[PDB]
Amino acid sequence: YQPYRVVVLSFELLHAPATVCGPKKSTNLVKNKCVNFNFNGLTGTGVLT
Amino acid sequence: GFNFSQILPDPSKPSKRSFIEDLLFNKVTLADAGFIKQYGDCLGDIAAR
Ligand SMILES: *[C@@H]1O[C@H](CO)[C@@H](O[C@@H]2O[C@H](CO)[C@@H](O)[C@H](O)[C@H]2NC(C)=O)[C@H](O)[C@H]1NC(C)=O
Repeated sequence: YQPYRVVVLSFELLHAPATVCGPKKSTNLVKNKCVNFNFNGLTGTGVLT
Repeated sequence: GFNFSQILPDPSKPSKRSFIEDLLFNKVTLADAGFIKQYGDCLGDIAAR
């Protein structure tokens, strides 16, 4: 019976272009060789063109 | 008096195929191809769909 203070967060994931992001520093853009990548949380491995 | 020319091979082609055999080759179309060395292809191209 003491009052509690509540916050409720709510968000979508990997749908559209994004605005809120995380504290991560970017790199350059290498092409035509097999690298990992990270585009707004989307991971992967392959060759960019 | 029998004339086996349409089923015996002719030397003008670069293969030993007769006149009925390449009529038979150009009627079995493929739902998917086999090997065209499409491994240099499918990498880095836009017509990979
Ligand atoms: C066997 O049949 C073939 C096809 O009918 C004959 O080939 C023809 O030969 C004449 C030559 O007089 C050419 O004008 C035609 O164009 C040929 N036809 C084709 C489809 O190529 C062949 O001559 C016949 N064999 C014999 C011994 O008569």
